[PDB]
Amino acid sequence: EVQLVESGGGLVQPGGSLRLSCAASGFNIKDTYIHWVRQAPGKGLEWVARIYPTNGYTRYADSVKGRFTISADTSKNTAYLQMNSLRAEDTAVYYCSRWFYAMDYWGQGTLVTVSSDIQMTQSPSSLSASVGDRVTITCRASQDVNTAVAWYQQKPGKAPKLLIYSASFLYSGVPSRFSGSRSGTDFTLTISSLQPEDFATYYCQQHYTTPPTFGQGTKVEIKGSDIVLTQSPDSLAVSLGERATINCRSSQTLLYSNNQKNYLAWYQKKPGQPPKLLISWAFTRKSGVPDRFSGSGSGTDFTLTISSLQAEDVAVYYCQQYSNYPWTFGQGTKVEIKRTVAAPSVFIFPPSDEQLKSGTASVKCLLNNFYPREAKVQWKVDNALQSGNSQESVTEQDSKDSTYSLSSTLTLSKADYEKHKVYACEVTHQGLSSPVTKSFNR
Amino acid sequence: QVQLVQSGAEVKKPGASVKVSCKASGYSFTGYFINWVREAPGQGLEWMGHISSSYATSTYNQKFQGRVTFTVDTSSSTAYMELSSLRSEDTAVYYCVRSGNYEEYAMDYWGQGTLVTVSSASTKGPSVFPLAPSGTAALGCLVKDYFPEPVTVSWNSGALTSGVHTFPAVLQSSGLYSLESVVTVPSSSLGTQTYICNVNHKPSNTKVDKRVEPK
Repeated sequence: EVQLVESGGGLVQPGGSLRLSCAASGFNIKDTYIHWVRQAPGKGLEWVARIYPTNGYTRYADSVKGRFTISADTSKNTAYLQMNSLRAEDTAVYYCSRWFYAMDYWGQGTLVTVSSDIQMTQSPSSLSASVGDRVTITCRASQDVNTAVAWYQQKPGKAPKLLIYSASFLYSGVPSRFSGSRSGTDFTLTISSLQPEDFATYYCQQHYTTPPTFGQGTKVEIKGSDIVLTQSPDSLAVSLGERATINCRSSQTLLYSNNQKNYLAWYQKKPGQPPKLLISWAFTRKSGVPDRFSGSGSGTDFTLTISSLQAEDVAVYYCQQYSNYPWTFGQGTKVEIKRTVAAPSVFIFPPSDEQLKSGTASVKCLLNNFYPREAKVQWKVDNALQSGNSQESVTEQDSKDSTYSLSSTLTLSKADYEKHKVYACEVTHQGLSSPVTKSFNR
Repeated sequence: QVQLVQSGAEVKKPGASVKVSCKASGYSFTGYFINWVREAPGQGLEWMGHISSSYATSTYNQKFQGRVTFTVDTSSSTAYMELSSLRSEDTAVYYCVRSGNYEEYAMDYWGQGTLVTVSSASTKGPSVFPLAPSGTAALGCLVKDYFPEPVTVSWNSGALTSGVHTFPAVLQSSGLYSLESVVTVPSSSLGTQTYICNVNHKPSNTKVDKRVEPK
């Protein structure tokens, strides 16, 4: 199992020095060339240096001549990159790879941060496509590169992956939909039917001469809107101990064709607590989540199921996709306990004279311990129906009795509160055969 | 255990900038992504982006592109999120959350969250007003004009729990917050038992005790 592991990267002050190591495994560097290729923040892959361990032949890039040194210890099966008087321009992720003039194996790279001539022209810089689309990227060689062109794929946070070598040959394990072709100095990569796992940045490289050159990269992105997840229903009410269902539909498939896994997760969100992961891969229950939670579905529709709802399951449930950027959430689904109709108990509070000291009057109407949520509170002053100066607050559903409490505040300037003489709140609800009015005078 | 501990709550004026931190422990820092999720009142959950702990390079949600910057310091295993040009709409709870790169990819192991309140208002404690008592009677306490959130309300230093309803805070035109805390108690007890609401506003280190006797 060929493996390349980079190490030694870190924070180096300007004009500083640092050594990087590349430990090889499953093969011997004596048998091949070793390359150091760097990638600056936001930019493309840049070959910096190369060594043949057997005879210690070294080739550098003009960018790093005299500031970078590459060595190797065949005994240790390790390649090394010494760096001195480092510049701000040197900050980058440094990968080590190996050569079949293709870079088939890459380490996952190591970050170096400096705290202060064949050319390949890739087209286009950016590209927007949809799952199922046929995509074509191209790279114009600045001169004759006979068939010495490879194609690589790179996703954020990961090393490049060899896709095509010698311009039309499919690297072992690459899926059939990928192909590349050559027409003189025109080079083409083409994806038959875009799969959800193909959104990435693609790089052309010529392996004809040395230094190997790279195209600036073609980013393939989701066309149109971000992956949208729509949940149904928006709100749910089921009785204690009964089954609750929530569905989530994705505007595109979350199923990777290469591994048959759905990149969909289910989260619970209670006020004041961080989101709690319940399910990943669309059906795998997170260790420790109660049995009664389950997840099903695939492709574009998924379902979260609570086999028997409990008072502690009252929360907002969100579906979430981590298949492609930007990662998105569903709009959410409020689940609440369904119970019997409970008429509110209505109370009215006049402005404290202590508050009337402050210069404003707050008359409050309290609806206590009612169900369901729908409740209309209308304020009337001297039997004049009001509007426009009322705000309502609502409690979370009570765990034990499954009811709600509501507080409505009529706010007035103390002057206007002196003007009138009768204040009442009229409450309408399913538990009231007819509206119930509560009043006070002063 | 894997753990992410975030910095404390922040209050900022519109147009200001805020830096939130997320100290990670219990795992190999460089091997994972740190995502930043936000919950703004009534907006649900929103992914702003994530940073590779190894590369220090980020993928941003283009809705915040240019206003949000992720960084990491591996020497202290900490990730930072800096949001600039703060608006009132950025008032929200910001979570850091780890996500895997090799086998597990779902965002798991969340931080406790960081409340960031963006407003012209300044930190001030609440004015506590009694809501004098009206079979069962209702009485209350009005905690008014405090900034920022939150406020804790107890009754009889915790002795009285049953029948208590502390409503969620309301954001006034003032830009200050006000909430109500009511309780139902048997009418007859009104003259026997004494009721004191304890209000604690740690952001301003205010502590108030108020009695509600009949009017």
